[PDB]
Parts: sequence; structure tokens; C-alpha cells
Amino acid sequence: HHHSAGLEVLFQDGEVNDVVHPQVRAHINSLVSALGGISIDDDGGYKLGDDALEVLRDLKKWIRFYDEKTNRMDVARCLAEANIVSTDLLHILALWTPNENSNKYKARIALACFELMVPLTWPIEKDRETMTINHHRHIPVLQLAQLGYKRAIINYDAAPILSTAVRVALPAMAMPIGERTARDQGIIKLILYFLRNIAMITPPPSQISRSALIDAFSYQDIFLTLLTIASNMGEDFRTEDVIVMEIIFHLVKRVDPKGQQLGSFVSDFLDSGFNPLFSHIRKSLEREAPHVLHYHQSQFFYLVAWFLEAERARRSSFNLIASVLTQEMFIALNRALDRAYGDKDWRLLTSAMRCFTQILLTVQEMFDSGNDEDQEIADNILSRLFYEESTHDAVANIVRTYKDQGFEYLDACTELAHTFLRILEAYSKQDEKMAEKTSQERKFDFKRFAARFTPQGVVDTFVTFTKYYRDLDDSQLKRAHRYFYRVAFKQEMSVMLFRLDIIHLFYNMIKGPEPLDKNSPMYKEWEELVRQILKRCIRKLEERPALFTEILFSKINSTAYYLE
Amino acid sequence: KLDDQRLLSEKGIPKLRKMAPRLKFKGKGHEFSDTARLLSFYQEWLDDLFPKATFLDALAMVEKAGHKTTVRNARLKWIDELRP
Repeated sequence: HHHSAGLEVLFQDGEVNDVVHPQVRAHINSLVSALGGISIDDDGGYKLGDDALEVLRDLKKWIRFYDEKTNRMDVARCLAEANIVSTDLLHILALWTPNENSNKYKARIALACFELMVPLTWPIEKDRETMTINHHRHIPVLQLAQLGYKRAIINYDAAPILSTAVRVALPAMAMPIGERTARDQGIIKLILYFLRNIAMITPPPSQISRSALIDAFSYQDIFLTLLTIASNMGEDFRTEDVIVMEIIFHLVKRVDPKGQQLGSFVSDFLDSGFNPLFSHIRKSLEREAPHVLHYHQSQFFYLVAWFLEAERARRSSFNLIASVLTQEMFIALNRALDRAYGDKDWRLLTSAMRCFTQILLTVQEMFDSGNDEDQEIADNILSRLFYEESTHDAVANIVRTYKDQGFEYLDACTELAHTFLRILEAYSKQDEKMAEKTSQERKFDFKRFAARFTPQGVVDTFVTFTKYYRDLDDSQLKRAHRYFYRVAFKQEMSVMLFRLDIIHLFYNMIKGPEPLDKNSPMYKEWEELVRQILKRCIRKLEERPALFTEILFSKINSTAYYLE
Repeated sequence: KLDDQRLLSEKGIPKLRKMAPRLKFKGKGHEFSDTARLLSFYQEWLDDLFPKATFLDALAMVEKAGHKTTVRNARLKWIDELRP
């Protein structure tokens, strides 16, 4: 080729049609221009529109009566392409300075901005009956537009938008709960939902967006605002308990509870707003409140589990988390465990199991705690847990029955099974004839309890967990190590472990395609473990020749005892 | 099942009672080399039973077949040979 190809030119504007209603795009653009614009004069700033208040109210009408009522997403897409939530609305909120909060007109236009920003930054759920061919077309663009909104709100150089949001609700937040009208309670809800919306926004499946969110929250005193609402959850507040919980849930999302950026907030939250907030949410779920939703239940269990781990990183006082260690919580999560399994809800069960694991880890640290009252309460909780067979038979059945439930569920159940055995083992140990009768009787009860983890179902679930050894961390490998170590050190002779598929995995784990890295601290413990299991494997084939044919593992606990 | 009939046919199982002590490939000192000879012995048997099948996928098909009522009655025959 010597000359240029004519097809190199691309495709091109009013003459070409769009996916939205052509008249909607014109109407929405008539409003986005009329609300204002940047001053042509140098250092002039932002010229607010003459009828800016009414056009903002008209844009809110276009969302409620055209998009919502008719099940369309045209005005949503129009505002996304106009990018007002990033180019116009941010400049309008910048005009309402802290000294200018007395301006009634400037405060009303500021509210109208959030009355528009909340539905636009609202999270979208693809799987809905109401969704049409229209919604599914626009959603990919809107989801990306929502990321562009969050980026502009967090990184706005001129004015603090999140701090400005707090100021809108602040006067209606000062007045008592009884004195608050339906309008005044709506402003608190709108502003609290705005903070949740921006914290919710993440790309559909970067870490800088997670870091900048925490940095903007502390600087613009939102963590201080969240603490004041949570600490006064009894008087002056109600219903908002789940909305505040959701904000903190989307903040602790993929965040470590020990040595974090939000280290300043975690200590202040446990000291003031832990018990009043989490006791209210517990009571809200029990009474089956109208404001509470099904997804709020699993989020509650996640936050309890997250803050319990965050508490042990400081452990200033084990009394600051007293509300979640009450017997009322125990009855509630036990009923939640039975209900989630029956309804086949695994996401709720995963959060409940992880919550329960953190509660058991807390009572163990309270047993060795310096506080006299802490050891008294830890022992009375453990006394009930050691004999409550209703909880025992339920936890044992979960690990026994596992089929295509996901790795998050697998990591949660194996966490609970390992800890429940470990914590009760400590209780199993700690005039002479009278004291021994009650102390040595617990050793009989523990061997009965540990026999629930011996069947094939529990074994296979731990085996499938061990398969992910290439991705598992040091603590994750300890669970699998201590379970198999507990099989041989149960006097069970690891008859259950003898299966071709199980023996295959253990071998290539140390010496095969994936060497598990020889430099790892867990490798040396595993190498010693696998060798000990294989030592008994070769010996049992010589002892009984039936093991060659019965390597199928399809056997039960009665046929396994015959082999040992 | 027609695919699980290879176990029902009694061609693979009578070789597991005849070929296993026949090799005598056991060393108490080594764990890895002894289990590698064991894995190579079963991999050979699985290839002769049904070729063009993954090793890990083959083992899982054997245990599922073992749970069957017809197979369970046949497996209980092998354990009786041990009793005096």
C-alpha cells in the first residue's frame, strides 16, 4: 500500500438519534443550562440561574413522574451525559458557605441539590421484575456515571460537599424527636442516605477510592456526625439505626479491624456508640420493624463480627461490647441460623457464622482477662454453651452438609467448627473426691461433642477447603492443619482421612506441581503432618488388606471402627 | 448406570485383591515415594477401566458409585475375608 485508505474516517449532534426520548434530552438540557453557569469574567466564579430553585424542583419532578412512574431511565441518562452532579450541582453547593447558612434561599437550593443527588447516586439492582429493556440498556452507563459522581464529590477542591450535606440536616437534627415533623425527619433520612450512597459506590466486578473515602470522611467531620447519631440512638433518634449502620458497613468494606486508617474512629465508636446502636438494631429485628429490610440482618452480623475483632486489637475494656454478649443475642442468632438454612439463604448464614465465631473468640479472651467481673461472665456464658445441644447439633449439621455454597461460606463454617472445638477444649479441663466428680465429667461430654465432627461429611468439607492451599493465608492453613491433627489425635487413627482423592492432595501439596513454598512457616508444620498421616496409611494397608478395596470413603462410622 | 457398570461387571475389583499384595512395593522409611508408587498403581488401573478421563475426575466417580445399594452388598463381601 502506497496511498491512504478512504475508510479511515469515522462516524459523527441533532441529525443523529439517541437511545433516550429525543424530546426528553431537549427538555433536560433546557433545565441544566437554566440552573446556572461559570462566569466569563476572570475570578468571577459561578453565576447561579435566576429560576434555579424552580428548575431544580422541575428536575426532581422529571425523575419521580417520568422515570419512576412510567418505568423508564431516560432523564437519568440525560443528567449523566450532562454530568450536573459533577459540573453544576457541586458549584451551587459551594456558594452556601458556613457563614452563609443563615440564607434561607441558599439553604433551600442546597437541599434541592441533595433531593436530586440522592436518586442519581442511588445503588441499582439489575435483578428486578420492574426492570425493562429500557433499564438494562442505560444501567451500564449510569453505573459508570455514578463512579464519576463519587470521584467529583470526594475530590472537590473548592468546597466540602459531605460537610455541606451534614449542615442541611443539622438544624432538624438539633430539635427533639417528638418536635420533629415528617418533613424534618425526611431531611435527616435524605442526608444519611446520601452518605451511604457515596460509600456504596465501587466499580462492578481500585484501592485509592477506598482510601480517599476514609480521608474525606474524617476531615469533613462525618465520622464525628456518625458517632453523635449512634451514641444517642435511644433518645433523639430511632428508625435511622439501620441507615447509620449501612454507612459504617460500606466503610468497613474490605477493611482490616486491626491497625487501620480509621483508627481514630474505631476507639471512639466502641467507647460511645457501640452498645446503644447495636442494641437498638437487635430490638428492631426482633420486633420485625417496618423500616428494617432483609439485607440489614446480614449487615448487622458482619459489623458485630468486625467491631469484636477491632475491640481485641485495643482491649481497653471488655464491657464496651456487653450488648452483643447478652443471652438475648444468643437466642436471636440461633433462630437466625435455623431460618437461614431452611430458606436456603447462605449470605445471611455466612455473616451469622462469622459473627458467632467472633463472640466465642471474645469469651475466650475474657476468660484470661484481668477484670474479675469479666472472668465471671465469660464462665457463665461458656457453662451454657458446653451443655446446649440445640446449638451443638445445628453447627455440626452445617459443616456436614456442603454443596456449591461458595468459598466465603466455606471459610465461615470451617472458622466456626475449628473455634467451637478449641474454646470448649479449654473448658474441658478447667473434698478432693467431690471436686473431681464435677471437673472430670466434662471430658466425657467433650468426646461426645467432638464425635459430631468425625463423619465423612465434615471430613470432605475440610478436604475441599484444603484444596485452596495456594491462596490460603497462614491462619487459614492453621484451621485445616489443626483439624486433621485433631483426627489422628482423637485416637480415630485417621481412618476417615484414608481415601485416594484425600491422599492425592496431601502429597502434591508438599512434593508435586504446587510446592506450597518451602520458606512458609506453615509448610514445615504441614510437611511433618502429611508424613505422619502417610506413615499410618502404609501401616494400615499391611495390617488390613480390605483397606485397598475400601479406599472409596463411601463407608460410615461403624465400618471405620472395625478398621481401627 | 451404564458408565458405573465397569464396577458392577467385577473386572476391576478382583484385580484390587490380586494385584495389591502381588507388587509388595512398600517401604516404611519413605512416605512420599511409597505413596507415589501407590498413586501410579491406581492411575494405571483407572486408565485400563476407562481411558481419556482426568485422574481427579475419575476418583470422584468411584466414591459416588460406592454409595449404591448393589455396590454396598458387593463391598461387604471383601471385609468378610479378613474375619477368622
